[PDB]
Amino acid sequence: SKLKPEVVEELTRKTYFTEKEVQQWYKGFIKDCPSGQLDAAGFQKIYKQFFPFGDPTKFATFVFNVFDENKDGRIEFSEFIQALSVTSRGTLDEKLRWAFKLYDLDNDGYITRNEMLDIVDAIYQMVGNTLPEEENTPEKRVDRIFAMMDKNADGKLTLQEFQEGSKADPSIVQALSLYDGLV
Ligand SMILES: [Ca+2]
Ligand SMILES: [Ca+2]
Ligand SMILES: [Ca+2]
Ligand code: NA
Repeated sequence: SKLKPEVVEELTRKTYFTEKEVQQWYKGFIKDCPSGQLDAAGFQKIYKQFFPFGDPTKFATFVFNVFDENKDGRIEFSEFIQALSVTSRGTLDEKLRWAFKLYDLDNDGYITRNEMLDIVDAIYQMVGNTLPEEENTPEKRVDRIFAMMDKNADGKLTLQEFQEGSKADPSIVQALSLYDGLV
């Protein structure tokens, strides 16, 4: 199955991929999702493929919701390739804007402790028996992040607090500096 020329052209101009790369990703996408419409269950499936033994089910749902840009309940190829482009090849600022969207569950422009607790709980569930005290619970992790990033101590992180606090921490910068998962 191949992408219509005018479609690959558009997706090439909107992502950090070449035309060949867009075509290769379309083929992988379809081999796995012949309908071209990825549902949350088949998304959760794929994360298990990458992260067996743990329980990525909740984290996969949160990630699915960011991929599902128009909030229609399915991931189509245009959403898939754009989310891949930013998460794997975006600049630091673009990656941090995308991560903010992940944590901001209700899309109101802030990340609250509870929202972040929900995501970090979900991450801890995914990894699990795959840590130091001071960071052995999602609660301790969220406390550390808010200590570092919540500059006006109001229990919320704005985009700018999240971006600057992330750029201050070398481990985070290291995680966001990957290109295709390689630095
Ligand atoms: Ca969608
Ligand atoms: Ca929010
Ligand atoms: Ca704040
Ligand atoms: Na291009």
